[PDB]
Amino acid sequence: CPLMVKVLDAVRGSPAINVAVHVFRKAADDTWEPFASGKTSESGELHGLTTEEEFVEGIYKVEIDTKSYWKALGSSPFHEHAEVVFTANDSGPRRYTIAALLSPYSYSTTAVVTN
Amino acid sequence: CPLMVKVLDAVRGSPAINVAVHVFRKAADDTWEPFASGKTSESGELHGLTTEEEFVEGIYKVEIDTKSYWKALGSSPFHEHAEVVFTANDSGPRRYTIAALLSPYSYSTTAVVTN
Amino acid sequence: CPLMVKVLDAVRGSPAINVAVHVFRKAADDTWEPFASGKTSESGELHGLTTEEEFVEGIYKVEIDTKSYWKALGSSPFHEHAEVVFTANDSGPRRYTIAALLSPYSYSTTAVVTN
Amino acid sequence: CPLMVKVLDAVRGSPAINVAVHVFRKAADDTWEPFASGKTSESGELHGLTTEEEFVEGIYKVEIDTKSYWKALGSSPFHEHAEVVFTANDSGPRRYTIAALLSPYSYSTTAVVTN
Repeated sequence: CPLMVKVLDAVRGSPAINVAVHVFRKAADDTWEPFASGKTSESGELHGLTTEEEFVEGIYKVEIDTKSYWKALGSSPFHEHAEVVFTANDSGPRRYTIAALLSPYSYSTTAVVTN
Repeated sequence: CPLMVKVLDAVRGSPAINVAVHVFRKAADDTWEPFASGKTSESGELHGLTTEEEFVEGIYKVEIDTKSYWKALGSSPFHEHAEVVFTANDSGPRRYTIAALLSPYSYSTTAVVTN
Repeated sequence: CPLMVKVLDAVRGSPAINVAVHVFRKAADDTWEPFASGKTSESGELHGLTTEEEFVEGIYKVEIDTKSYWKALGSSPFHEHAEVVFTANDSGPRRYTIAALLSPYSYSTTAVVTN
Repeated sequence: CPLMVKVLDAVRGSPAINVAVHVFRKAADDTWEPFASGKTSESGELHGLTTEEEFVEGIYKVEIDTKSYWKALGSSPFHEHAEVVFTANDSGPRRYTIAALLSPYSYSTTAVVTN
């Protein structure tokens, strides 16, 4: 499992459960082509997205699409979408973990690359 | 000024200077149309991107080109850029400030929305 | 103004107003001595905490009372406060801005240091 | 294992290995008494800090003390110390995970409370 995604909720202090996550890979014409996707588990994780053979070097984008996730106050609803764009590089560690922390008007993301 | 961007560098503890910023607006056909762009000043701020008349209701994408910034400082960053998608002026005209905090393998973006 | 504090609210997308802030300086006997305190303005900023003469070299602790802030808004936060310890003016006098971003179960603090 | 701590490095994109972490519990006289401590593992985690019987309600502080951790540039070295103060509450989930993301002039922390 070369690519793992973990989503957390900064308002509730818990994993972000059952949230849709999409991964795209950039094509020669600069178009974003679907690569893998799924919904986070009860631990806020998404495993089995891809395989070592399929996850080659290139530019990828991880989009997190929350829907009716906050269900709370919010004058001027932001409808925020985390959009994490990175380059997969073979010259570094092989395992990638993309973590995202969500709030109504903010988000933070970190990459943990290991072997 | 209805749309401003401020960027900070967490490694050097300073404003992020001369960072390129691109703003897009989603079109009817679902494609991203260029809206405005510029570069941060010595204070890490970018003003004058648009006007009240031009900044209509819609879905916007703010892309901060962090890879170029880190590389210009001799670092090898993980992300291509720091990006956030949101809906603006859906409850009437508002002033938006997108504040970003950058590190080589992590970043955060927050929106300050006022009347 | 050599020491300023700015606080933002990630749930409401606005400055954090009327937040109490306490600053301490470590004494010779290893205890924390009160240094300065105040509350953020309508812009979420706190100026005039100290002067160049009073802000000597040392180890400082900035405590932002986030529990009181969240509770005053009807929320039940996780942390007692947002705190950070650092060494100031160890390379000569500098201007410091401590910027904090708050959510009920998470927070971040960053320092902008200029000449 | 009611209390777990995970530390990440935002500059290197990896777990923060072999870093000293201290946990204190506030006493009646408002003094901070040592409670548990250790050094992070190769996964940046610290398990076995305490037991369900020992981890009672109260105010706790998690201090992260990095030493010669950055070993890089840094005019006006911040010598930052993450200080996470929270109240353990029995009316909520039983398992606590305190996560911290470190940078030279900034840090972020989040609490994930589950059952």
